Amino acid sequence: RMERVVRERMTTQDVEAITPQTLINIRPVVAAIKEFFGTSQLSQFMDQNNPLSGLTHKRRLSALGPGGLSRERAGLEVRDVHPSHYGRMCPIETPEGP
Amino acid sequence: TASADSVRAYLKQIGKVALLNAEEEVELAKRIEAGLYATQLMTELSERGEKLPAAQRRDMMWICRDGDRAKNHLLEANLRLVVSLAKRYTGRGMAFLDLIQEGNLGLIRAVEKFDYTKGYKFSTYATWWIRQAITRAMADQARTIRIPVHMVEVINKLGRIQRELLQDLGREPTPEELAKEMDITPEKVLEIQQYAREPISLDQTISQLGDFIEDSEAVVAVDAVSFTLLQDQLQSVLDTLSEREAGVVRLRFGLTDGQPRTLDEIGQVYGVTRERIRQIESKTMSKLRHPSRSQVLRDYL
Amino acid sequence: LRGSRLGAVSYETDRNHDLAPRQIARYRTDNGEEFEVPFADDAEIPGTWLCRNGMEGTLIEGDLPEPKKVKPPRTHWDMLLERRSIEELEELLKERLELIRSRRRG
Amino acid sequence: RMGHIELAAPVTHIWYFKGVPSRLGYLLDLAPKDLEKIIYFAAYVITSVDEEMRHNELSTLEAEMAVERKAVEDQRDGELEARAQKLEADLAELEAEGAKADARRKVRDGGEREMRQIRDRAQRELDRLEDIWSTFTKLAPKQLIVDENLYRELVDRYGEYFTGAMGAESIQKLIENFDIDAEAESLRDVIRNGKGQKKLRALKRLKVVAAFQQSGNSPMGMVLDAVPVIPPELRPMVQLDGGRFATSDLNDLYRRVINRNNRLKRLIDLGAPEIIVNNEKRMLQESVDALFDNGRRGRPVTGPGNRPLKSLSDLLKGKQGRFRQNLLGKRVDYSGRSVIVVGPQL
Amino acid sequence: MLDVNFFDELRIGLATAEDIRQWSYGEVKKPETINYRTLKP
DNA sequence: ATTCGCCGTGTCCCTCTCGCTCCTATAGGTTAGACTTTAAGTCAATAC
RNA sequence: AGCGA
DNA sequence: GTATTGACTTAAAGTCTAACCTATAGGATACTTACAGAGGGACACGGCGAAT
Repeated sequence: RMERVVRERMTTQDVEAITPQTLINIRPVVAAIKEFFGTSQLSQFMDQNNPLSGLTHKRRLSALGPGGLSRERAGLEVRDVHPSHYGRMCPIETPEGP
Repeated sequence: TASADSVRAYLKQIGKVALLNAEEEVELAKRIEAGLYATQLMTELSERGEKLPAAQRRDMMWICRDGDRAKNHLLEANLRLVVSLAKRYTGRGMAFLDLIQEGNLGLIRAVEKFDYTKGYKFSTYATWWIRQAITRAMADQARTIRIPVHMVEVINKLGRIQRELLQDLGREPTPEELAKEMDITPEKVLEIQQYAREPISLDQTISQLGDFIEDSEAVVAVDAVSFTLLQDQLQSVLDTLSEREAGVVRLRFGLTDGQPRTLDEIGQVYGVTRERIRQIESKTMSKLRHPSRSQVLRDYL
Repeated sequence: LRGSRLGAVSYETDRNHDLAPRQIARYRTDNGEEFEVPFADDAEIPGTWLCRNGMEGTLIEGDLPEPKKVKPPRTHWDMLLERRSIEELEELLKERLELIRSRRRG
Repeated sequence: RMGHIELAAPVTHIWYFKGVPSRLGYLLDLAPKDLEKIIYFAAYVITSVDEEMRHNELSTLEAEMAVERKAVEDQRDGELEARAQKLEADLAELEAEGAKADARRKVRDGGEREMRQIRDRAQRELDRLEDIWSTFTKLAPKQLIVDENLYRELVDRYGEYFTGAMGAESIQKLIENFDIDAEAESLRDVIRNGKGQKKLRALKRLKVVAAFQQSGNSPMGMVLDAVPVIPPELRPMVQLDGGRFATSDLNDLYRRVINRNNRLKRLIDLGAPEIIVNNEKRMLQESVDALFDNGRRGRPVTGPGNRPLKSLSDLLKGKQGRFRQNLLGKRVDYSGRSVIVVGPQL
Repeated sequence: MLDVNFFDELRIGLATAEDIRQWSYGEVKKPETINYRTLKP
């Protein structure tokens, strides 16, 4: 987004008069970072009711996300335990809900 | 094809008629002005005027219809100018088509009020008229709440100043900063921020906010029956006292019809003087302040 | 998270015992339609009223205080006359008149 | 309490136009693909015909066409004579000097090819004239007309004989001039005697036709003149604590219709060209269709964040309609809940 | 409009312009909702 | 080439419950703000 | 958006 | 206890000026085509082949 704005004004602005200070816009970059960290289903609230939960909410693998399979498309097919999970993803722990 | 795009359909439509030049524009302007004067003269001559000679009536009516023709031809000519201008603003307004139509309204104003003797291409005057009309309509029809033009302009100036200061400094400035920059007061700046607020949508995803909107102004569901019993108790207490005193209090405080009667009216309806009734009122209220008449009412606050 | 409206609860249920004495007025529209609006004893009846249909309606009793038209809208005639002159526009009319003449009969 | 908006131009209802099967399509026996072109001001429709006046001005205008084509042939034999004189000039300037045997006749071929393409021009324009005459001869009512130029020529040379209009008012006129009874009995005859696709279509249409005939329902209500407005508490703007107002997403649609209607009213009062007025009527149509069902025809009308708006239809359709949200259950007063434990001594 | 448990039929029907403008109590003709400053309709 | 009988493909409504956390210039309307007037409420004394 | 049965 | 008169202050209007918002009109070089940036059942709109 920043780049599109930059290249847009890179023609309109007069030459021999401009500088990266006058060219760059950081508003969309900071907005993108803020909109990620707040209000994104991966920037989850720290679930720390006990130290173990504090640890385990980290190291957690979530297959649902943006660029990911929501429960609508995340059917049974991907919910099984392929034999490649051994040593790479525990077969036991997983939320009992949907 | 799925040709349901009125945008592209309208562009294809307006692509039919050819663009014009300066001498053609002068010809059209002369024709429209002559047609207007012709219609005016024919109206004047129709009212207590003169029996228009058949040939003269004929060719002046021709002049009228031809002036309307030329007006329409010019509007068709500059529709493309309208769209080309409207492109810049879109992004912050309503449907593009609305802006195009406001531009057309500005065009009909311009062609109504153009002068050719100054020897200029019509494009510039058309442009200014168009932009004025578009901005006016956008402002009037921008938000669900209406924000008149001068306050719109100061809002836009505040926004531009804040945005350029964000670009330069990098931080969002302060209300006092914008007050000093715009030569206005910080309280005025706060008011402009306040009126700048745009309504949120009751419809959203979270579910809709409309779910959790408590009705703070609504039936309390307890104070209703509470006031019913209150009124019952007041009628009882007033019956405990003298009938004259009770009626005087009822008229003084509007308990019988909701219309608060004052000392002169009550003295008139009782055939006595207002000071008499004031003595009555003072003695009755003193009687009421005596706790035995107030133990059953104290808890009602 | 809550909200309110600019309204009056006015906990009063209803009272059919005493109604502020009121007659009823009627303002016929422009197309033979009548839309009664009640008015109180102390009410000052209008000469004409915005009826239920929407258009302006006049009271059945014949009064007619003066429709009193307002300034004509700014007509293209207005913005032409305020910047030109009758003789000049007449000259233009003659120019186009003789133009169509010479076009027609040569 | 409800409101209403008087529309400066009647507008067709969307459900009975777009929802397949098209109810107007079956009532007027019109294809949806060609009815969209009508009600969206893309094509004209003939809504009447006077076969007697066409039948005698047929002779008169065939004489006129003979005159016109004889003038065309005057132009064409003017071309013949002019190119013949130029070709004899080519003779006098190619066979009168020292030149090459073929280069002297390259101008011959050039002139002959000029005449070939010129008679192609004359033939194609004459064919256009024959086509338009045949169209006038075989024109009928309740009929579609595309090619704006063709329609304009048709009206301004045959302005009588028919009412050719464009859009919702033309559809209104067609419904006005429509005997349901005789048409229904015709469909009854067709299902009495026909077979195959014809009888099948007769059944599909006779369905709605007899549906309208049996009741006291006039089909005038299919096209609309006064659009009602929902009571405001059902589309409230409730303020949140802090001045952040909360509209109901129908207020913007009701606006759109009001602004476009007022713009149309001012345009017609002022006097505007056909292009602008018809465009305005098209925008009014689209605004009403969005109001009734956004996202049905064409691109859904978006809001901020490119979110589609919630029209009236969306208040009933799907899982989130009224038929479910407050009819699949309600929260109830005088209630409670808690975790349970075993009560063996009870 | 307002009645008691008397119910035998719920008849839907295609509405007509006369029915609409007989339903309504007024003719809204301005695209405004609330005064921005005093917050009144 | 139209009829009638088959296939074939494209576009659309629906799927458990319950809980918790840009500017200028005119003219008119509005309100606002303070000065002034008046009905109004009070207090002191009093006679019956 | 997250969670319990 | 009940009903009065004569100061003495007080809230509710009434008014005058006014002053400050608010709606409307206009701006006269040249200025001429938006954007794009699941699955399942079911029905209806349409391929492929024999018959007249």
